[PDB]
Amino acid sequence: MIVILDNGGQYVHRIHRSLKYIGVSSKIVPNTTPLEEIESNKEVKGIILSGGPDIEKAKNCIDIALNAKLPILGICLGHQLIALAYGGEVGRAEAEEYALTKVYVDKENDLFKNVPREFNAWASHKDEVKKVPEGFEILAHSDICQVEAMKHKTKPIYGVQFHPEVAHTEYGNEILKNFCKVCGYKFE
Amino acid sequence: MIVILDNGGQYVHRIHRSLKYIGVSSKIVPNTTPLEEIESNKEVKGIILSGGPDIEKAKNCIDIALNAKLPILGICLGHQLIALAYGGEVGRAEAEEYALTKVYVDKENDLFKNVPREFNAWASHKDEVKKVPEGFEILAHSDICQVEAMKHKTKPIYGVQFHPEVAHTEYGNEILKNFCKVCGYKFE
Repeated sequence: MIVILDNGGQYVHRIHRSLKYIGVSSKIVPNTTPLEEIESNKEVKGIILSGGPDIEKAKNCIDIALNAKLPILGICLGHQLIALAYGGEVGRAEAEEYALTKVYVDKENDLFKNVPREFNAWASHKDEVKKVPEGFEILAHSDICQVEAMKHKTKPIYGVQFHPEVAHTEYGNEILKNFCKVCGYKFE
Repeated sequence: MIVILDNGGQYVHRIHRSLKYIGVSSKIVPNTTPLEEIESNKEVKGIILSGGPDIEKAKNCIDIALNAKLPILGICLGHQLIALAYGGEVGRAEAEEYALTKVYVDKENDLFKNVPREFNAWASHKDEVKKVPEGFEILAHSDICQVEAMKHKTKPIYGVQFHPEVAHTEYGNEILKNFCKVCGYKFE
C-alpha cells in the first residue's frame, strides 16, 4: 500500500484513482501524519507527497523527506518540498496556469522506464525548483522549466513538477508504476 | 461560461441557444473532455451533461459527476448518468416517444424558483431513474415517472428527465436560469 500525504490539492483523489488503475492500493492521510506512524505499518511500501496550495503549510513533509527510509515521490508542491528539504531552492515562475507541457527525458533512471523520451504532461509552473539540491540529479526538463523531474543520486527519493495522476499526462500511470516498482510492486 | 458535454443527442445545440436567450455563454465540448481541463479554465462556472442515445457511451460523464466541484445539471441521459454514478438505478420504461408531459413540482429548491407548481415539459421516457441514489432527493414527478427531476441534498448536482432547452417546455429557460444562478450568474 502507498500512503499519500494530502497537501490539500485538487488532484489528491486522482493519485489514489490512478494507482487503483494499475492494481496498487493507497491511503490518503493528513499531511500532519507523523513519520513513525507511517513507517511502523508494515503494509506501507512508499510515500507520495501530493500537490497543494502552500509550501509554508506542509512542513511535516520536510521531516518525512529528510528522514523516511521508504521510497518517496513528490508531485508539484511535493517535488518543491523535497528540494527545499535537501537545501535546494524553490521560487516563483511565469507560466502559472495549468497546461500541456512537452517534457524531455534526460535520464531514464527509474521513473521513465518504458516511457518515450518525450511526452506531454499536465503541469502548472507557478513555482519551480530553481536550484537542484546537492546530491540530486535532473531527470527531465521542458522548454520553460529546467527541472520537470529529479531524484536523489542513490536514495529512492523522486520529484516531478507535473501531475502523472491525471489523464492528460501521457504515460502518467506508467511513471506511477515505475515508482511502485521501486517500492517492491511487481507488474506483468 | 457553461460547458456542455455533448452526449450525441439531438437537442445539444438547443441547450446553447436557450442559454444565449437568457444571456449566458456556453461551449459545447466532447463528452470525453477530461474534468481537469474543464475545471482549470477559470471562465467555467458549471457543467451540463446533455442528452444522447447511449448510456454505455458516456462514462467520462460518470467521472465528472462523481468528482466535479462545479455545479452540474444532467438532462434526460445526463440525469440518468448522474443517478448511475452515485449508485442509483436506471432502466427501461414504457413511454418511449417524445411527448408533452405534465410535471408536478414536489420541492421548489433551486431549479423551480419562479416556476409554477405544475407545468408542461417535452420529454421521452424510454429510460428513467428507477431508484434515486442515496443522498439525493426527488424534486418533481409526472403521472408516468416518479423522478422527473432530482438533486443531491447538499451538493449542486441536479437532474431533469425532460428537456428544458426546447420551446415546448414551459418555463424551460427559467429552469436553466435557476441552474445558472447556482453557478453564480445574476439576473435582473
